[PDB]
Amino acid sequence: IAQARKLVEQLKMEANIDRIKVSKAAADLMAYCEAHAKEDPLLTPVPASENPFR
Amino acid sequence: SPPCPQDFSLNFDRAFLPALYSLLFLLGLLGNGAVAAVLLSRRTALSSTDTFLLHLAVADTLLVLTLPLWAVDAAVQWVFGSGLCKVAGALFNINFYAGALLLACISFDRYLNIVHATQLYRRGPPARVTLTCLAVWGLCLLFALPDFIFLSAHHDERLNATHCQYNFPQVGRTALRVLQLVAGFLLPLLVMAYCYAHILAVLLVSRGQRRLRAMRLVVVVVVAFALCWTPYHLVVLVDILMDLGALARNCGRESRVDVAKSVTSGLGYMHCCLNPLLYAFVGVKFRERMWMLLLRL
Amino acid sequence: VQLVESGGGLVQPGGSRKLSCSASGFAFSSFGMHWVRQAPEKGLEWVAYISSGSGTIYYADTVKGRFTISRDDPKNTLFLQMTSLRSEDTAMYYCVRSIYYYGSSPFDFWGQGTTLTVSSSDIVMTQATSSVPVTPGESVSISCRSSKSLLHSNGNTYLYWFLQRPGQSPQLLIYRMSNLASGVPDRFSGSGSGTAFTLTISRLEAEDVGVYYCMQHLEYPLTFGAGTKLEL
Amino acid sequence: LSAEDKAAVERSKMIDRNLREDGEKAAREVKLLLLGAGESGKSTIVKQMKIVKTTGIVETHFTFKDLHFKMFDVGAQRSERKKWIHCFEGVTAIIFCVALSDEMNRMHESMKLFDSICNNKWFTDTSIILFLNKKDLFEEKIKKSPLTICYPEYAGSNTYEEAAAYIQCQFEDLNKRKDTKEIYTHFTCSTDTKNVQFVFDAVTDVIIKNNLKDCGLF
Amino acid sequence: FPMFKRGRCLCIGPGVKAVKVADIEKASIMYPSNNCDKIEVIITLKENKGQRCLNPKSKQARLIIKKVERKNF
Amino acid sequence: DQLRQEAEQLKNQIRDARKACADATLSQITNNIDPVGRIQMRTRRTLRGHLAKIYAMHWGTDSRLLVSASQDGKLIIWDSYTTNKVHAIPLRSSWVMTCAYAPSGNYVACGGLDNICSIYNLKTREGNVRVSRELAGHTGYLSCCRFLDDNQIVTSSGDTTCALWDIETGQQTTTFTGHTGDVMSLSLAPDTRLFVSGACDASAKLWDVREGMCRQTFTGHESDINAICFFPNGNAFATGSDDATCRLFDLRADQELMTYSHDNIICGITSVSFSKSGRLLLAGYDDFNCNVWDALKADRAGVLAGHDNRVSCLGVTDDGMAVATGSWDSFLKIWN
Ligand SMILES: CC(C)CCC[C@@H](C)[C@H]1CC[C@H]2[C@@H]3CC=C4C[C@@H](O)CC[C@]4(C)[C@H]3CC[C@]12C
Ligand SMILES: CC(C)CCC[C@@H](C)[C@H]1CC[C@H]2[C@@H]3CC=C4C[C@@H](O)CC[C@]4(C)[C@H]3CC[C@]12C
Repeated sequence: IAQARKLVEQLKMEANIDRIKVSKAAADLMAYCEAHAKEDPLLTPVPASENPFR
Repeated sequence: SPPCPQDFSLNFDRAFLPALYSLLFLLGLLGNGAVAAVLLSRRTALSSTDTFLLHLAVADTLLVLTLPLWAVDAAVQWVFGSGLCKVAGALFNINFYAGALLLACISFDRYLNIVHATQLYRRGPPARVTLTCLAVWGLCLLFALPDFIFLSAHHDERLNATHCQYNFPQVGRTALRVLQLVAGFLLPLLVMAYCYAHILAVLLVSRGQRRLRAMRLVVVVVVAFALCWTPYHLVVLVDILMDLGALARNCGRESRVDVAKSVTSGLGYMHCCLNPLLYAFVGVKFRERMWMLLLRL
Repeated sequence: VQLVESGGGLVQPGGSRKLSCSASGFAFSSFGMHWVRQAPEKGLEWVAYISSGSGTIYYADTVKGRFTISRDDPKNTLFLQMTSLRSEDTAMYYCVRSIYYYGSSPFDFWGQGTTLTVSSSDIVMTQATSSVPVTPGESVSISCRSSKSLLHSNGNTYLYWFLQRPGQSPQLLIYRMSNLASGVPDRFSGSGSGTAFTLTISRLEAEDVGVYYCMQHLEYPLTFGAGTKLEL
Repeated sequence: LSAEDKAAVERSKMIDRNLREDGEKAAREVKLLLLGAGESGKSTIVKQMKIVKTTGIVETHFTFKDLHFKMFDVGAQRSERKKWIHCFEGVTAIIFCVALSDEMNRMHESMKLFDSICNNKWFTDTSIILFLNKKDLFEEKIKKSPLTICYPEYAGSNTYEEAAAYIQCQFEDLNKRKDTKEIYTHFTCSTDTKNVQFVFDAVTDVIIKNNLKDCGLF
Repeated sequence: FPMFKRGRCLCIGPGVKAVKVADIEKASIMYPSNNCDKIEVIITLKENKGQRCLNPKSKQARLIIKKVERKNF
Repeated sequence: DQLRQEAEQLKNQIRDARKACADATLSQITNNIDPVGRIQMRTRRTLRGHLAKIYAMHWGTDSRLLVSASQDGKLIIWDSYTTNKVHAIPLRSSWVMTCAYAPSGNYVACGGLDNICSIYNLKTREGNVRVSRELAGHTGYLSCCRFLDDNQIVTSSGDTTCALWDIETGQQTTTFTGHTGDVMSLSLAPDTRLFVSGACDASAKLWDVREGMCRQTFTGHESDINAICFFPNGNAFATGSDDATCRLFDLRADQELMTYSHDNIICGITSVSFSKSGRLLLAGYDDFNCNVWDALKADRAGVLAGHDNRVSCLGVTDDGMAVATGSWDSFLKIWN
């Protein structure tokens, strides 16, 4: 019985989240991926001069 | 009354040897190169028998690669000077001796794996395979040295052309043929017979389902080697004896012994080209490795 | 961890000796070992080096041929068998451990040294200053100069700073021109470029006096250069 | 080139040779995976060993005729068997223990576990050494109660040896890969060396078959 | 094996004395080789109906070989 | 009974609440940004020396040294620029299934089928690596472990619980319970304020390091979850599972954002990591190769093939230079 009571407490506490629209989160992810685009050596390979691996 | 002309021998030579040599060249390169390529890519974690198989494939590849020069020689004449004579002869003898000794070494390694399974499992030296291979190659070089130095492109006055042949007298020829016969047929055959007899006994005592295929493969290997390399050595022994022991000297004997020597040398070359078929492609592990190389890449 | 030396004493010229260095408290098999020499009232001078596993052995030019370094790992001992002793070999001998991997600190621990008395190097590094009068409230700069660019193609400058207090054995202060050794106060710092290097002490104390040496570890002769003295 | 990177490379090479030596010394070991259901005679098998801090896996070393055997007991995991079984993909053999004296349908659980282990996708080409423990209690119970209770389709008498053979073959025919792998069966006896000799013989046979596959035959 | 081909002794047995003059259409005087060590002399007959060997034991073989070895070389 | 109804109505209310936030989708928002080109990567280094399946690996914080653990009872520390072995630690238990490298660089960790997390100290005065601690108290195999501040470590085990330890005292500071199946992986947040765990109950949970409480629970997978990784922003994460699909979830929206699946992939996923900017998603599969997906488009941008067996571990350096992948053929490969 205590398992059910604990689960109900957990669900009650989990159902009190200040959510956010999916579009806003998508826009934030897009903005972060765009801002740090130049600093991604895998996305935009750097020349062989400053590549520590040859 | 005539100078017992060995005409039919040379005409048969020019008629048959070029095509046979070319076909054997093509098949030997194809098979042995495929085997060496499959084994060389995944060279790491090779078993001992796989290392010996790679060395045997290399030796047979070199032999069949040297073969087309003798194809050309049989075609018309020898037009390559004396340096090529020496190099090609040395390569041929090295490859033949290496093939025989590596077959004997494969047989011995299989004997150690199957009969003395536990002792080799818990007391097996790690660096004996490379030592055995290096000893084999060094002994082959030491055997090919007399060929490596006495060879010459001699214009045969008895013949009507120039051929790559030897310079020591006929007693040296008898000695070299005896050494070839012994160290290329007798010792390898004795080692194979002993080791595979013990392997057959062990496989007969035990129980299972792959032991039948193992015994079949062992018998096929022994029979294939014996049938392929026996007639040539009998023909060589008959030639040696007729040179000294059983005279019977007439044109018929010479013509028959020469054509027999040619066809049996063809048989031996066929065995050298065919070794990969019954030493590599009959094992499931090698086929899995080959497919992993082929399909996945 | 300690290195203990034995085998010193008075020797006639032309004789032979064997110095022993017993190591306790660390994995002796993993450390390369050096014998370093200090002549009376003179600077340090590298003598010999034996690798880990006894793989590579290096000797100084002035001691090559008549010296032999060796190690016995089961007993954790390092031997220097020296022969044909001249009158220029009278000195104190130190036994130094040095382990090499990525980010290690070689030359970190020095033995006490044993005294041996005898009766009657393409990179040279210069420490022009010989003595400096100081008070325990200021900052001191010690300059070292090389005859070659100690900077290597892999971005590492191979300069080491050691400190020898009066009556003791030198201790590693800085390795590779920038890194402080373990258990060294933060007041010490090092910098430089290629050929000119500087050691900086922010606020000295009574225990900051002594002789400072700048060794190179680029080419293996490993020259030292006469140190700079700080007193008062 | 390298200034004191040569010393780093030399240290790396020494590390390499030490690793190679350790691998060689560890390749001359026999590793067996010991499995069973509910302590069904595992103890009386491990009792032939002659050589709470760690509750995850149990190691067992012994030596017979100069051959070194390592046995792993994993009976105290209680986790999903499919999440860690692939760690034991390369063991030489699986020693599976089954209690013959069975009463709450435990034989069905043992058969289910054996069916899962034998036909597992990782243990193809891995042999199984079956140990039917507790034959005296089986004698007593079969004297009292027949085998029909556990297996309703028993059309034989209450004779001990024929029912034991029935149980043995009904375990052994669960092997779906009748040609890829083999099953060795034994009835554990009070004699000390018989079990170890049986395991030694089975391991010798499986080593010979492995060498047959490796050395190019088969 | 292609390196072991050799020129066997062409004439088996001593040369025959059935010599008839005015049959010089081809005559080969050839040195002892490394395989068969005996200088041999072959002379053909008319219409190439037979090529017969001349043994050096006979005097005319000696004469012909000596003048060939002194002249042609 | 009187409480299962309460749980069911709470679950339905939660589903409805997170259904109203899905005004749009990430795919139809990213539909108008340039796709990344064909990502072609080269194998710069191959690290040999392991003699058994490599089960875990972890990069150093300087992104030059990495630690790898194999099933032959060995830890190896490699200098990736030169492929030199810095250290080789022999473990007491050969059955190691995870490893970690401390952010400071002074310690490493291991765990596995012996239910013990061993902490090893690299910087010793004796010149050799010696075991510093053995944290015990789990009742199942250790599946992951992550150093937190060089003095506390988070671990996850097959007893369906996670734990936070104190290395000095060796006792569990905190215990995280709430999962139902084995916990197979965890990932620390960049600020080390939260972490996420993925379990065999096909669910992920977001735990708070303090207060030992489960913030949110994420579902959507069909089978066991084997890998997890935070987005570099720290506001999203990605999970790989056995149904041959990856999922990107967002913390704030408290629901699934995107799925990465293909019709030609049927094998499960063993490892997951992100790129430096978060634009690429690296995933290791059982079909012997790795896949590089566009994190904003959900289409494969590259394939990293060259391993002869299942790819078991995968990591990206802190500066994004290279990607290290290790597989069951006992080799690690550095790709760039
Ligand atoms: C393989 C090694 C270790 C064994 C010894 C090598 C010696 C004996 C061999 C190897 C290659 C050979 C040379 C290869 C080809 C020619 C050209 C020929 O017109 C004259 C002989 C000459 C010059 C050979 C002389 C002997 C030789 C130098
Ligand atoms: C000029 C001739 C007569 C003398 C040289 C002999 C040659 C053909 C022989 C002698 C030693 C032999 C090598 C010995 C060992 C190896 C390593 C193995 O992994 C592949 C084959 C290989 C590379 C062999 C190839 C053939 C070889 C090079």
